[PDB]
Amino acid sequence: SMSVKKPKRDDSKDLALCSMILTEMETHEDAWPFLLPVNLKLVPGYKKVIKKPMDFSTIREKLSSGQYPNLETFALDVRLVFDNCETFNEDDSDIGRAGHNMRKYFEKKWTDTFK
Repeated sequence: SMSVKKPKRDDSKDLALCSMILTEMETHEDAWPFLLPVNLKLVPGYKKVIKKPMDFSTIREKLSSGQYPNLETFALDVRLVFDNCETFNEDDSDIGRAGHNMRKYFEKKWTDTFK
């Protein structure tokens, strides 16, 4: 509250660390469905159904240009990628499986780096 602050958790390396995590996700072999934005002209249903499209390239641009105010808004966009993937893709598809694997991979790096 006013003039009453919890101790300062050091956030000065968060940008660098989110960038390392993102690099690791970019280079994972199962990242291929997620590297670029889904082509809304060429994928029937996607535009109407997926209200907030997100992909790794779009996160990288946002990260590079100061558009994440803190590490939680970064994690929200990463999870949005996988939540979108589960909305549109069957669990038993190559893309569906890719998204489960990547979400697992992310959440471990997230815990190991910050928790």
